[PDB]
Amino acid sequence: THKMAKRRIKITGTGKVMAFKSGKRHQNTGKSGDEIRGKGKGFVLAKAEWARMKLMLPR
Amino acid sequence: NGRDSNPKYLGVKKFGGEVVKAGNILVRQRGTKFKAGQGVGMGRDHTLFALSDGKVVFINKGKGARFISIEAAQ
Amino acid sequence: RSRLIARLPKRGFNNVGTTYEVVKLSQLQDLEDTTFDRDTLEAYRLVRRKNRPVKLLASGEISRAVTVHVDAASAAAIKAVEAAGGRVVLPE
Amino acid sequence: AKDGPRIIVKMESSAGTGFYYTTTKNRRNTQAKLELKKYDPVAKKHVVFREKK
RNA sequence: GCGACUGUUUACCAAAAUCACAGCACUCUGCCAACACGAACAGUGGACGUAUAGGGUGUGACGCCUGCCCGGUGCCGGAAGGUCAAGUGGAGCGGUGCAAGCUGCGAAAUGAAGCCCCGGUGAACGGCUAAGGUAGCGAAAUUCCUUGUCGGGUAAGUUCCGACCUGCACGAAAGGCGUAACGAUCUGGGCGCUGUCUCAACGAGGGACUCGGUGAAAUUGAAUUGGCUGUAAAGAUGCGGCCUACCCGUAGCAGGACGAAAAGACCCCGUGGAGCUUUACUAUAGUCUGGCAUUGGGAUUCGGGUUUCUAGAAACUUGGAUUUCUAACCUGAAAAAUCACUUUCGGGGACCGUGCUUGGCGGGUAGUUUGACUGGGGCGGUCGCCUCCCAAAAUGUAACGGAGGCGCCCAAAGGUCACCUCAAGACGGUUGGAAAUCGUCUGUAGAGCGCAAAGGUAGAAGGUGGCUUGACUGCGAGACUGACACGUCGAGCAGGGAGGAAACUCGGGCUUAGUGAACCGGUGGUACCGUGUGGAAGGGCCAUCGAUCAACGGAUAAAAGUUACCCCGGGGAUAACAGGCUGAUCUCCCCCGAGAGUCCAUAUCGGCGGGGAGGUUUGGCACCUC
RNA sequence: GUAGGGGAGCGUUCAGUCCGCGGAGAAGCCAUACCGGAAGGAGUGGUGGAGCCGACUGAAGUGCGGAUGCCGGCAUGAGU
RNA sequence: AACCGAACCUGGAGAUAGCUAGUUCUCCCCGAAAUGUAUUGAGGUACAGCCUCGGAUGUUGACCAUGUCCUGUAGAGCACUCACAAGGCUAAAACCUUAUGAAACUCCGAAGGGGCACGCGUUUAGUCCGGGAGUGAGGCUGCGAGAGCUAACUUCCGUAGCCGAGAGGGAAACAACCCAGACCAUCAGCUAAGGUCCCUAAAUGAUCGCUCAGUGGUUAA
RNA sequence: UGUUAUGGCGUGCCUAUUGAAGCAUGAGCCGGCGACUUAGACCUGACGUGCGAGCUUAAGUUGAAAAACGGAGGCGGAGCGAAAGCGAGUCCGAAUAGGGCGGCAUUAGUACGUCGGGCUAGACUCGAAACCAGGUGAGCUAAGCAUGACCAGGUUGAAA
RNA sequence: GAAACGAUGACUGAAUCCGCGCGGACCACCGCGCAAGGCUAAAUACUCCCAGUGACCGAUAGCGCAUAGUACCGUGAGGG
RNA sequence: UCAGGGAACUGAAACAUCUCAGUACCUGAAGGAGAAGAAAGAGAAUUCGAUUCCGUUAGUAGCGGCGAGCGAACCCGGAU
Ligand SMILES: [Mg+2]
Ligand SMILES: [Mg+2]
Ligand SMILES: [Mg+2]
Ligand SMILES: [Mg+2]
Ligand SMILES: [Mg+2]
Ligand SMILES: [Mg+2]
Ligand SMILES: [Mg+2]
Ligand SMILES: [Mg+2]
Ligand SMILES: [Mg+2]
Ligand SMILES: [Mg+2]
Ligand SMILES: [Mg+2]
Ligand SMILES: [Mg+2]
Ligand SMILES: [Mg+2]
Ligand SMILES: [Mg+2]
Ligand SMILES: [Mg+2]
Ligand SMILES: [Mg+2]
Ligand SMILES: [Mg+2]
Ligand SMILES: [Mg+2]
Ligand SMILES: [Mg+2]
Ligand SMILES: [Mg+2]
Ligand SMILES: [Mg+2]
Ligand SMILES: [Mg+2]
Repeated sequence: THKMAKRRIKITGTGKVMAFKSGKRHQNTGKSGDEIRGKGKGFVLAKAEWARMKLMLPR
Repeated sequence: NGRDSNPKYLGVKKFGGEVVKAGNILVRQRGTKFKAGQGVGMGRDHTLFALSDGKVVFINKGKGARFISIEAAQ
Repeated sequence: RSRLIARLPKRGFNNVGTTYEVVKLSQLQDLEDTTFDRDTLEAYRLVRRKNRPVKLLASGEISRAVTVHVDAASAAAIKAVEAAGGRVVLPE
Repeated sequence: AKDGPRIIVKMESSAGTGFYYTTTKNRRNTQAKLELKKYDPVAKKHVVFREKK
């Protein structure tokens, strides 16, 4: 469904799923330094199986 | 009263004579119960972890002081 | 709604512009004739898709004489077309 | 991390010519006038930062 | 007792102490009236009425009367100022193009009702901190304690009448206190008379019964359908053991078949419903208000402008207030009733209405919101985070289980470097004589660590000065932990740093609490997108800002109540009745013997304690039955 | 062995193809002591008065005891 | 217009229904769940856990032994903390002798438990990827606790086992208890728990005693 | 085979459940009706067929006891990123740390069919109280209006 | 929303050929285009009716009707 | 078929914007069909050339409590 497109459910070559890290996006910061670049790359696929069902056609 | 308290964790994560890898977290402790021997580093929360690969060795002093070290495997 | 789809922190920016048709060197060299491709033969050469311009990149590495007319190509692809001799044309 | 009218504050940052944000909570309690420290900007880094704004 | 009264009402459980009522009061309305029906500047009702009229409101014959409190709310009246919408006005900022120019945004001043503000009004909502009960009444249709206390009546009077007053919570037009008469009203009492009764009897008729004619119903898993005691989902004909009992009917009885009837109406559950309510949310009829339109003229005041003879004036004048006119428009009269007409006109008149927009008011209407946990629900309490106990020598682990803490602080309590070592007692010392400051003696710490507690700490994390911004940017080998998303620890590589002579150490603080996903926006930086192209608007990326979203994985940007008029979907998942298990409390028995019994514990009596029984008490529990 | 997953199959209607049967009697209906691991299927007998098995493949309005389920018929209460 | 806190008829409309009922032909092979976390969440949804099918891997599973480490319970103990029993001593306290209590005390401290390696030895499942799920209300007993009254066919966890979804024998009857897991046939044999006087199968058995109460076959001070 | 006498054994079915012979639900009896579908060039899997580094067509056109034609388009064929862009590399950053990925030691597709699921529609069948639109009703009852009709007999005895 | 353009209810109401609208705030350039006048077969939708067909029904099916909007219910709309 | 007027249940697991949907309903006009039509256009090639219709682009570009959900057009292939 049209939300997950520009937001990352993103699919890879292996048909795996990219979300990364939410730790603090915009409001509520001012704590440490590696939490901030702690904005990440990483995901589990347990909830990928039903994830990309939303992104299915325009992956 | 109704304050359900907390989960915490602790425990000793890698036991004696276990082959660990460089970066393995060895013990989760509160203060320093187990003290860092040769091969072993200690973080903020007083966690003990491994700087190299090898057999894990426990050192006991009569309690009151303890140690964890790493004997190389190779 | 709220099961780990929202609560997930992305924006990015959507564009998805010009997309080139991939033509492997590995295809062009090795087999066939070096038929002097241009944009003509691509129809029958099993590179026929269209809708988009055509682009050449290096994949398989082999020496041959070849001359290819595409819309654009990569650096090492240029290098590999010239190293075994040849040319790659581009419009202005 | 909660914020309001109260003492201390969450303080903002800038430098001579360098454009950068440290964002360290200052404290108006004992002493706040100069928020000045040494912080390292976009390129040359290695310079003085005025967190007084 | 209640209402005064005839009356009126719940077609089908309520006729009344309800409604009405004559009488009284507040207030509204000057007449195309207020007001009401209405797509409507049509029409109509008010009313072919017009202020001893017309609407609304509350009390309720008559009699005596009706008190204190304008703080809050409403309502009227006020006016110095405070705040406020479009709008007239337009300093400035910006894009674009060579430029004239075209264009994004935009304040000061000026701008209406209203609102804060002053005052007043209670037969306005009201109340007995704005004041606190005038008369009258008071164990009342009001009184909890309560069968109040005396009295009356009765052989005996929890009711009744009378007094008193301590009025749990009477009281003056949501009227107070009385009142002759009235009442299928209501309460107590007498007389009379009686089958109401002691206590039933006899008689009649019409059904019940029998015979001939016609001949249904609700119910129905199938039945070949006993008693006791026990067991079973906890109340057995259908299980067990024991007793009983030949087959089939008729008239009768209602104990059982948890007998029939109605998917319980009580209760709880449903992110069910509907009626109502209001200072819940939101809109809106309606209504008020500024500007614009129909919509015009002249005198007169005031800001200004362009034209021109010596700071004056003439003036095409443009706007604002008053005044006034009249051809728009409204509206009445005259032979022609609604109209159209000519008129003398009459009056109103640029208002009013009406149209577009502006701000206010707006339960009159309208759509909805009104968490969960919960030994039923409610009320109380509890919702996230940290610590110990529970926790059964790994991790882990519930309860409306046992105790306490967090939502910060620290520009130094941090990085590094260097030195220092605490609590307490004994002895002896001048502001002392429990405790000061100084002194020697012991002193694995019996101290300390910003805060809770546990762990940790004597080779320091404790106490101190030196220099300082590692409270850095770019990253992360490998692991702890979680369903997920979060969370935690970390060697080492680089750019660059800080302390040390040095090995080296530092990417916040002895650690474990000091927290907020997403979305939408604010600020700085980078220049990726930028719609014919070159820009710019807007977007994107790296920082950052706004959350008692505290019901703390967070429902919308925006939300309180009531139903006994209630409706639907379900629950014996879950209260109230009864049973059931339990036996705390309840009933009862026993053991001991302290003393009372003049003397003698045990004739009787049994403190302080102890051990059982019973299942009649108030309960616990939620097991069958919603 | 309950929800749940997997495998083999039985039956009914229509359809194409194949084999066919029927007035010396079709389908249906009725009785039955046989066959088959079950869904089931034969044999003979009795009714019936027009049509119909079997094999192979295909397509389903395809299999009932319950739903206070729907229509219909007929019981109980009762010669009350 | 015989049922008005919003009439009746048609229509939107097969409104919606986290709720209740119902869900039909056969044999075969497996086989659960009522736990954890989040929830305007609590009788409901998502993810995990547990089931099945298929592919791959192919002993990595399983028990049990050896070796190695981690632990602070049972117990016990008083050395700290809180409590407390008689005495000595001396301006209450400290202190000595004697003596105890502890979930939130600990100088100590098992049995057991968990990780790892290994197979000295027996076994025979595990893991990964992919398709379809259902269950997310549990019940009883023994053991270890909290609540409660050291009450309850209570309630809330931990732990085994059974019922759940388990027939068969036993305990009269009797989900859980004892014994034992039903592929099919038989008028064949051995046993378990339980039993062996008659109602029912099987010693009115053997030896040495005890009890005279029907104790047996209603509890105590 | 039918019936029977005696013996032994023996707690209807269904649902709902921790637990049912249940004094819990349902149902008088027999017949017939009666509930997990259908649709889309959707998505994802299992099996099967055809071609296969390629595989298919859609609308339509032409024949139509018949099917052929139709390459518009779709899927493979390259990944990485916020994108510009770049490319067996791409990203973040001032080059070396990593995410994604190609190489793999090697993993081919596409079209059609049946089936296992998913999504959108009633979506297994039956069942609401309610909500909205347009109409029908005052021949019942609540009132108004216009116009008619009706109240044996007796008692009481006001103003003037 | 940065909201262009079409469309109007109210108030305003410019040019016309070196002119005029557009190209998604806006400007220049560049490019398409001539509003404020009308008409206009065919490809398209539907089935009261007629025809032909069917892995459509065959008497609880198929429309409700093997003809009936009849009987029948309702004041009626309506149902049947 | 065009037009004047214009619902709610429902969905968002509550509910206001949204969704239902310009759906249902009412109304007006008309024919066998209607509507629509002869670029102040689409659009980025200095391409195209009235309208409608089908396939397709394409669940794309986009709109959205950026929630539920909503969803084009140009090119291109055909009918005409
Ligand atoms: Mg009266
Ligand atoms: Mg009545
Ligand atoms: Mg009555
Ligand atoms: Mg009787
Ligand atoms: Mg009954
Ligand atoms: Mg019910
Ligand atoms: Mg009732
Ligand atoms: Mg480091
Ligand atoms: Mg949102
Ligand atoms: Mg919100
Ligand atoms: Mg009442
Ligand atoms: Mg009870
Ligand atoms: Mg059934
Ligand atoms: Mg009888
Ligand atoms: Mg009789
Ligand atoms: Mg009625
Ligand atoms: Mg329905
Ligand atoms: Mg399946
Ligand atoms: Mg229990
Ligand atoms: Mg069950
Ligand atoms: Mg609604
Ligand atoms: Mg909803």
